[PDB]
Amino acid sequence: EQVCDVFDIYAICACCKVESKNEGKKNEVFNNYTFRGLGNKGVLPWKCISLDMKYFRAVTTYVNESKYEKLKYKRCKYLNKETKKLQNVVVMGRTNWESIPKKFKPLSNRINVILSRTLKKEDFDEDVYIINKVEDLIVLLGKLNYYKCFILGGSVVYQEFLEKKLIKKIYFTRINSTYECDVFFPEINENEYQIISVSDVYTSNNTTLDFIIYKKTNNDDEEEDDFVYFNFNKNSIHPNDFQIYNSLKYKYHPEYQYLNIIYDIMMNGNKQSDRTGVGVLSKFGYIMKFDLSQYFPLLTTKKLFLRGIIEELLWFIRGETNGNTLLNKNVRIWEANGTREFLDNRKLFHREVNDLGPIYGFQWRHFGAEYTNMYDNYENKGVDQLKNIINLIKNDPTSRRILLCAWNVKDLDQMALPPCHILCQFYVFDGKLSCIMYQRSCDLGLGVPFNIASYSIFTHMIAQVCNLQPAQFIHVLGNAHVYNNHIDSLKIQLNRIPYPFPTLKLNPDIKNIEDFTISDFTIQNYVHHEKISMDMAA
Amino acid sequence: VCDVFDIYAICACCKVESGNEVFNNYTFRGLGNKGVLPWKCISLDMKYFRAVTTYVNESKYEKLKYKRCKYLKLQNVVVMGRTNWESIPKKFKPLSNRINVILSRTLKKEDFDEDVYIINKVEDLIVLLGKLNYYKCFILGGSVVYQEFLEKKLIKKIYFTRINSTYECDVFFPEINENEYQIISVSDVYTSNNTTLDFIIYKKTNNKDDEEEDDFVYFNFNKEKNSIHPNDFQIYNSLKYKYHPEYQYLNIIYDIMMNGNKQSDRTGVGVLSKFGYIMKFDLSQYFPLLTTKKLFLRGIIEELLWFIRGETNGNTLLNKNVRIWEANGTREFLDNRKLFHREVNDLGPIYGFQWRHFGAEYTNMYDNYENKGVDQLKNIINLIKNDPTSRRILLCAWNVKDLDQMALPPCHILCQFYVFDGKLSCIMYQRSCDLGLGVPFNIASYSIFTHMIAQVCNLQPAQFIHVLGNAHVYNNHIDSLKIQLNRIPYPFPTLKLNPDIKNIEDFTISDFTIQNYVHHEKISMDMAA
Ligand SMILES: NC(=O)C1=CN([C@@H]2O[C@H](COP(=O)(O)OP(=O)(O)OC[C@H]3O[C@@H](n4cnc5c(N)ncnc54)[C@H](OP(=O)(O)O)[C@@H]3O)[C@@H](O)[C@H]2O)C=CC1
Ligand SMILES: NC(=O)C1=CN([C@@H]2O[C@H](COP(=O)(O)OP(=O)(O)OC[C@H]3O[C@@H](n4cnc5c(N)ncnc54)[C@H](OP(=O)(O)O)[C@@H]3O)[C@@H](O)[C@H]2O)C=CC1
Ligand SMILES: Cc1nc(N)nc(N)c1OCCCOc1cc(Cl)c(Cl)cc1Cl
Ligand SMILES: Cc1nc(N)nc(N)c1OCCCOc1cc(Cl)c(Cl)cc1Cl
Repeated sequence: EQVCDVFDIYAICACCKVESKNEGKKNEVFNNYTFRGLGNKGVLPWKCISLDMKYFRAVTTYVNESKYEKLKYKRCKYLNKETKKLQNVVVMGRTNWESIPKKFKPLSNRINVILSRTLKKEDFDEDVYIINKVEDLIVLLGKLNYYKCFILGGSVVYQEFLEKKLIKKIYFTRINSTYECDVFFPEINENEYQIISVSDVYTSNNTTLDFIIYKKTNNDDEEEDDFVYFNFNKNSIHPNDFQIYNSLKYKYHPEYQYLNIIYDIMMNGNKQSDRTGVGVLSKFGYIMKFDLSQYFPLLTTKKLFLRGIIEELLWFIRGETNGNTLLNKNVRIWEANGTREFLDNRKLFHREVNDLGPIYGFQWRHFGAEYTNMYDNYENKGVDQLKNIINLIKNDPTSRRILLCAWNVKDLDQMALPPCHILCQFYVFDGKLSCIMYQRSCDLGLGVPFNIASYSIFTHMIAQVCNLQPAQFIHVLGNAHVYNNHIDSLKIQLNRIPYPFPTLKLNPDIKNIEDFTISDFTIQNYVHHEKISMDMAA
Repeated sequence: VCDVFDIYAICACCKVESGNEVFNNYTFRGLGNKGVLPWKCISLDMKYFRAVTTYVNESKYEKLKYKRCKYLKLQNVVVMGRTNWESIPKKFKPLSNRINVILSRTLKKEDFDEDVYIINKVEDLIVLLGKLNYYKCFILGGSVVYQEFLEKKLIKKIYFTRINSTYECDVFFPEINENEYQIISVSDVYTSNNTTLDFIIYKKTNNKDDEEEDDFVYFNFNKEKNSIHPNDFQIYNSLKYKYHPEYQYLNIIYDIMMNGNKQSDRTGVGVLSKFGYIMKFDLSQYFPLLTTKKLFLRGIIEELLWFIRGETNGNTLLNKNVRIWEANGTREFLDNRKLFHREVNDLGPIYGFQWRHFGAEYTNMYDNYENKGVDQLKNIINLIKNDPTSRRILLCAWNVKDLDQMALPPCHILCQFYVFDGKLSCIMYQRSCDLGLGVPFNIASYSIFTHMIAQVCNLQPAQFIHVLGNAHVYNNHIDSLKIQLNRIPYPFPTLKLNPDIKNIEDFTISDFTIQNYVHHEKISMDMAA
């Protein structure tokens, strides 16, 4: 029995990102050591992240009474002993202690302990224990009645507790912003500690953050029976391939909505072939939800560029169907569907190369108008859906008819291809806008991460020009499939741990949906793993 | 008394041949016929029975050995009547892995061996259970065994299989006093041997690592509603396991009632609403016709047959006493739609028109539209038979161009189909869902449609997946939904189609039969007049 398990000694910290160099930091690398800034100038690097404070307080103050008698027995056995409100103990480097504002001290409902050489009990007015050696802390825990013991930091205090192998778990807040720092959390050794849980992502005081838990690596109840009774009733891909993924206990990060779908398709999907030969695995009907008020959901388990998909979005809004516009901005999302061959194979022998036909943009601005060619002038022809939904959101917000629909049955065969994203339904409550997008056909490997981002942005754009705040983006998948030759790559991705999401900012001067331009969009604090080739062949 | 020795009954009860029929828990009471079981094989019940009576947990025994002695290879005790035993096929006797026990008089240990037990009277088993080292004790019954054991109040849990079909029977399970026992769990619904069934669990009433368990609390540090009370949902909350598919609809009602946003609507009524729910029903296992209130299906089938005809004439339905579209077809309703030049009950280019003629120009409800617009319905049928893995098998009612001409825009946006291994699944997207009156009907409708489409395409139905956009409960529906929430569902009915019908246009009202619909009594959602 080691000292850490017996005495239930844990660390808890909060780390931001810190100011590196600008010599090629458009394309920089990220890892766990990305978040490492602990202090600056004897205080915290940031003003107030109240949600972290709330977390910190709740963890360090939470005790479970019933669980104690069994810890009150474990510790006693270790020290050779037989067997008013239970409190946790918290330990602080002296400098850490000085940094805390007076009105917070001693930390309420906790047994305060302070590490110091240069100071002694006489230097303190407060109900606190002073100790001058780590060893004395162990001696003290021996004597006291407590639930858990949390090391509250000091990088010095952190360093010495890790290297003595005293920390059973690190409760770690990732603060997804950059600040000046002079003090840093020790680099965690991946062989000594592994992440086992990952929380939801939140925003607090203008930054996203999540909370992760590292664990030390070792290298009534009648109704519990009823559960077994009621449980009395394909692809054998290999366990080990999901070592990391399957080791996590809590996968609460929103990116897991995506990743669990992949997992599900890999384990349970249906083997099917296209009329061609390319094999997929597929399943029918999934849903993901995303809280746009808390983060922007750009996947972090691989790198995504957003310029293209933003250009495509602006191109939809202008009602364009001319692929050349996109190619001239070096965006090739639609190149393949615009070739002479692709159009001929679509029986559009009379369609000019890159004239995509009555697709999205056209349906959004001119539904029902007779498509001629990509250069025609369609103004006041067809139904301006975009305008009407913006008008409904503004003037009739309780409407259950706020739908934007790409799927024009009549023009389907004239489109280079039918829309993958069928429709958008909007919802308004309490000055907040939510949006369901229904997608009939979903390539999970490449399509889906881009599609989540596109419609997230669109919700922001619509909300803003209607003076509302974005709320939920809800993505419905009909035929959801993975390409067989993406399997190895998705395997890799599925074992990366997500990072806290970035945030999206829109120029606030833009007040009509038609008036956005590319430089009106900024992603801030995109932290992400390395880019992946989905087929390992190119 | 019973709490200590862990004595439970386990049964299976079908419905009995009875010359308005009322349903309650007593509806399921058929135990046996001619000294045999009323039904032939029901293989899933035999699997449940074997699994429950055999299963043991050794790491939970010490707690019970502690309990029993104080008061004074681990297996379970199984107890039956003589008649009961003399009907089990010998190739199953002795009951593999179970302390076999018989409660008889006429015979004793002078006939059969000592490894198998035989006992004298009711309170000659308790005595025999001190002597014994066993997990739990199951009364496999026989009518009188059950009877006398419930009589003496020696039963803690009844594990009760509801067989949702009717057979001739000579013996019945006794009435269970619902003041003495209550249901705390209800399972998923299943099809076995041409019948649906579920498994419920009765409980006697009380009427006088841990590392990660903490970590769970932390992740909850930030957790967060409406003027609905707790004690009104007594029965609903007092259930531990709610695996019956009907809870997919009821849980949504609960969620909107607890967490719904207050809104006043189109007319000024009051609704609670949320946005985005999903439900899934396994059509190969049952027909999802709600059981916690009475539903009628003639009208909705006629609406569907009307849609398939491509009809937009509301008078066709009114002449059959299908009044679903009545209010939408009145002079006054259409004038308020700015449809001053539309004949009454001419609903415009709605569903039928869209499914058979999307894109054609609408004139009036009497015109001939033959070969005008796209026949979506014909097209999706061809895709299903000839290109089953297509991801474009969709039937879309929402014609943006025609919306304003419709009496009202479709509540039911679209249907997507999916085919794999001879089976057909369907997703229906619904933009606006009146959870109280509308959605129970909507579920039945597209379920039936999915059957119709599968059959004409030579496939088996698989899943109906209902996606809900704006999901709302009417405020004046609240009291009734509360009553409904505390009702326990019954096993679902089945839908039979006439197997002769092989083309989508050939169905008639007489080609549809609902079987074994067991249901609670009718509720009026608006409890006013
Ligand atoms: N964001 C976060 O999660 C956290 C941030 N912080 C920040 O970090 C900074 C402080 O970190 P740091 O400079 O490392 O200071 P520390 O809190 O680590 O304090 C170090 C001091 O504590 C005492 N001490 C440490 N180890 C021993 C030992 N075992 N025996 C006796 N005394 C010991 C000594 O006190 P003495 O000088 O009296 O001899 C030493 O100088 C501040 O900016 C603070 O705001 C702190 C905690 C958490
Ligand atoms: N569907 C289901 O869940 C089940 C159905 N069954 C069916 O039930 C039918 C049998 O029911 P039924 O005959 O009414 O009941 P039993 O099978 O329990 O048979 C009753 C017999 O048990 C003995 N017995 C009853 N009370 C006592 C007592 N106080 N002390 C000692 N012995 C007693 C008597 O046998 P003796 O002559 O020796 O005195 C009596 O004749 C069968 O057809 C069987 O298939 C059986 C179990 C479960
Ligand atoms: C803030 C924090 N957050 C996390 N997740 N872990 C910590 N150890 C931590 O530090 C706890 C000790 C410092 O406490 C404070 C410091 C300052 Cl500067 C202020 Cl203003 C308030 C408190 Cl409580
Ligand atoms: C089958 C069953 N299922 C449940 N759920 N409970 C029972 N008591 C039960 O009866 C078990 C005792 C009767 O057993 C049999 C009777 C006949 Cl007739 C045959 Cl063929 C086979 C068995 Cl096992």
